[PDB]
Order: sequence, then structure tokens, then C-alpha cells
Amino acid sequence: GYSEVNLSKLFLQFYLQPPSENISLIEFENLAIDRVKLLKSVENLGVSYVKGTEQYQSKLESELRKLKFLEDEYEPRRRDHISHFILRLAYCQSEELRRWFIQQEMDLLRFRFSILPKDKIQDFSDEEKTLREQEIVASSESIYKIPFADALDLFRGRKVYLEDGFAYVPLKDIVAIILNEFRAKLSKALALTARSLPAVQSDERLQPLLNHL
Amino acid sequence: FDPTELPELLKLYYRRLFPYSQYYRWLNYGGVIKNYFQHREFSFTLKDDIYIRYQSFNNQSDLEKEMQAANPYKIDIGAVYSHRPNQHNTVKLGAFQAQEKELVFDIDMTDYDDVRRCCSSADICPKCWTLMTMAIRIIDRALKEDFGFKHRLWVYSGRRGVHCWVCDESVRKLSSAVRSGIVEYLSLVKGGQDVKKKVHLSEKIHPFIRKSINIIKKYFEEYALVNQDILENKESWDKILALVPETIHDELQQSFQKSHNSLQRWEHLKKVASRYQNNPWLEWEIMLQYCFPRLDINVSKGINHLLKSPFSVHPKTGRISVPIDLQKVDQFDPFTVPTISFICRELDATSLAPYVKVFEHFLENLDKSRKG
Ligand SMILES: [Zn+2]
Repeated sequence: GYSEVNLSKLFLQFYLQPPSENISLIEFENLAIDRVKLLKSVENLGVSYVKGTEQYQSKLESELRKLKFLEDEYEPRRRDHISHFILRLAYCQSEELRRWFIQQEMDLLRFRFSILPKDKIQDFSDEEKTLREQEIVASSESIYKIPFADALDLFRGRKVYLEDGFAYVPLKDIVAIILNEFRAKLSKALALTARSLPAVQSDERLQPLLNHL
Repeated sequence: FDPTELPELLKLYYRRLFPYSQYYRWLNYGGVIKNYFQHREFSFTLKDDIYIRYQSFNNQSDLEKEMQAANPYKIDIGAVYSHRPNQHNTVKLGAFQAQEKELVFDIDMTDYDDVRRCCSSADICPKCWTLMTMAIRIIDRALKEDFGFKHRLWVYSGRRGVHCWVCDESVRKLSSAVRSGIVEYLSLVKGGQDVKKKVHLSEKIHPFIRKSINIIKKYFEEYALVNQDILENKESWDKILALVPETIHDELQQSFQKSHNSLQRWEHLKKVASRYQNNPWLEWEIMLQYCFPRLDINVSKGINHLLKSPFSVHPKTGRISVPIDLQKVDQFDPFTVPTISFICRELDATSLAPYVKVFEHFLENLDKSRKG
């Protein structure tokens, strides 16, 4: 760990907050290379099979186990968190790379979320449930009350029930919501990162990361 | 009415009739926020069709002055900007942006020209006005029930249709994308002229449509089949046949020829359609295409839109942009609307009174919400 790298100075999850940590350049550089292969694996499977298939569910689960992504699943959590914020520096350089990095990270969350328990999803009535059953079936399990404004793509196509300014969405459709608001915050962060970069860009220690994209 | 008498009527109207009192209560919104009224944009049209915008004012008195001073023919209301419109020459490019605006709708009869028989172009009659009526009930219901909007003001355009101003706090802050999304939520009539059938429904009907249909049902017979008589003849009922599968044109063609009035013919259509389902919602697609509102998205899409001000005067009809009682909508009559020529008469002796009361009733409930 002779070489060192300050992340704080340099800067399933939405990767909102940067990591405030000092890490080795070897961890840094290797951790990048690790996640790169992962995203390239997602892109190959996305072309090969179709998301949802057990093979896809089985194969990506393997590569993730391979690339190391309670405290048992904590070491990958730190790896996944930090690895992502490094690649932000790589793929913010161009729309193609941004789109590419996004699209792979997009497909990533789907799977990570596909293998998620319903209990934890909520964290990250029964009479009223059955009372509005008909009104929703005709429009478009658990259902959540969102301000309609945040459900734009849904109600603008009449794929959900509205009442008193709030949408009533299923768990099937709520995926693309979180998936898209995330797509915005990320493409936003990338756009920001694209501003932050040309001060550190010249750094040799970052050369292999900015070239071997 | 004579539009040459107009420039004199305005002076008197702007000086002794315009309800500046209730007007300021509105745009300042209880003064809870500073520079709210002061950052509001307006635009005036003077003689010889000279147009100017980016006009703003300090307060009610400052307004009352420049208006009777300028005597404009058209007054449009814009958005709330980051600064003063009349100071836009000092602000640098990129900082002068519209930040807030009421949600608005502009409904025009011209968009129904393909589905009305009574009138043409800009001409209108009581027999077609039921379209505007149904449109309000359809829309006002949705905004209240589906969107939970509590403060909804509808206003006659002065001629060809009606406007709506939604002034709820949460509404005035809504983004352009949300504004656009609701238009799509409300819009069913899709197509220009190349497309004859502008409505297609799936087997499963979204409630917003279901509820809107049940409204149209209550007006359809007297409007469509009696007043309009859309099945008077072949020239008329063929247009309907364009909205249905070819496999039943002949069958209905006969029943129409064997029939005497549009009511009988419409009843036939229902039976054939109902029988066709058993063997889809052809009945409702037709009612909708003829009665459901058409929306120009552009007016509500843009936050920077200048729309005709309420209590403004239509330079040709002389009619006033008057408030409307949703509770007494069916009884509304746009021909019984006070003209500027009529109320200036009353002042030198108004009929404007009862409509202003409605606007105040709107302002009163607006304060309570702002408070409690
Ligand atoms: Zn008419």
C-alpha cells in the first residue's frame, strides 16, 4: 500500500454520496479494472440472452461472485461503492461512454433488484387495498402513493390510477421509475464529473484509467 | 357592437368599472411572497396592432395608472420571472428565466370544425356550446378528483371558447414536463385531417375515460342527435361509418335508410355494436370523437406563454372575459355576456356585478387554503 490516493479530495445503491477514504493506487486501479470487466459482461449477456432468464440470472450471479460485488457482504459493498465513483471519471468524457456506462449500470440495477427481497425494497392498508382494486385494474402485490408529478411517464400514458394528486403504482412499474430518476442523477453526476476532470486529467496516475476506458 | 366606439369605452371602463380590488388580491396572492406581483409579466396591444411585452408594475396603484394611461386593446398575462420584465435590459442572458406560472387551458371551437354542423369557422350557436360545457365538466372533474386541485377558475374567451386558470400553490411551481404529461393524460382526440378516426380504445378502459363518458352520456342525445342531428342524412352518417369496421357498413346503411330520425339510427348502431362485442367499444369511441375535448398542447406546455387576461375585451365582439360558476354551468349563456357598450351605459345611469361576485367567492376560498 505504498502508493496512496485521496478520494475525499478527489470528490444496491444509487451511488449518491462520494467515498471519503484514502486508498492505494493499486486497489484504486485494480478496482476499476474489476468493475470494467463486470460492465462488459453485462453488455455481452444483454446481447446474448434476455434479462429474466435463469441463465442470465445464473451467469451474472457467477461473474458478480467472481468479481467480489451482514459484514460478509460488506467488503464487496465498499468495493462496489468506490469502484463506481472511479469509473465516473472514465466514462464521463463522452456521450457514447456516458450512455454506455449508464446503460450497463442501468441493466445492472435491474438484476441486483431482481434478486432482492420484497421486504428490503420498501425500506430503500388491507381494506383500502381491496377497496380500489377495480379502479386500478381498468387503469393499467403492493401499491404505493406517489405525487403524480414524479410518475410522469406513467400517467401521461394512462398506465396508472390517479386520485387527489397522487398516483397509485404497482411494484412491476415502479422499477422504471427508480431506474429513470437514477438515470437522471447519474447522467447529472457524470455531467458534473465532466467539469471536475480537466484539473486532474493530466495526472499520470490517472492516465491508465482515462485511456483504457 | 361597433369596434370604432371602442377606444372611448376603454377609458371609462378602465377608470370606473375594472375591479382592480379583486384583481390585485389574485396576482399578489396575499403578499406572502415578495416581488411576486412585481415580477409578473404582461403584454399590451395598442392602436394599429402595435405589440409590446415584458411589462411589469410595482403594485395595484401603479397598475391602475399605466393601464388607463395606455388604454390597451389586448392584455395577455405571462409568467413570474426571476426579475422585473421592464428591467430585462439590465439582466444578462442566462439569468432571465420563467420560474413559476399558473396552470392554464385554452379550449377553442375551431378545433371541432370537423364534428359540428350548426356553425362554421368563427361562428357559434347555443347548439354547439354544449361542447364547451361538456369539456369543462370532463376537465374540471379530473383536476379536482384525479389531481386534487382545489382552486380552479374557468373564464370565457370572449368569443370562440373558454380558458382555465389553476392557481393552487403546488400547481404554480410545476415543471413544463409535468404540464405536458397531464395534457397527454387528458387528450384522446388524436389526429389531423388525414386521419378520419381520431380515437381508438383498448378492451380495458381507464377510469378517467369511463367517468368522462358518463358525463357525455347526459348531454349526448339533445346535443348530438337532436341539436346537431349527426345522422340526418347519408352525407352525415357516412362520416360515422368511417369510424367503424367495413364489415357492418352495409348492415347499418340499411337500418339508417329504414329509420326516420337520428335517435332511431343511433339506437340501431348500439344494438349492432353490442351484438358485435358478443361475437369493440364502437359506441363510446364515436361519442368521444364528437364530444370529447380537443387540446392544443402548446398553450399549456410553455411556461413563458402570454395568455389573454381575464376581464379583457374582445376587440371585435366587445364581450368581456367573465368568470363562470361551475355550479351553474349548464345555465351559462355566452350571448347573455355583458358587452363593454352595455355596462358603460349602466354606469352613466352594472350587469357586470353578478360575475365579479363569483370571482370574489373564488378569492375567499383561496385565502382560507393559503391560511388553513
Ligand atoms: Zn353552433
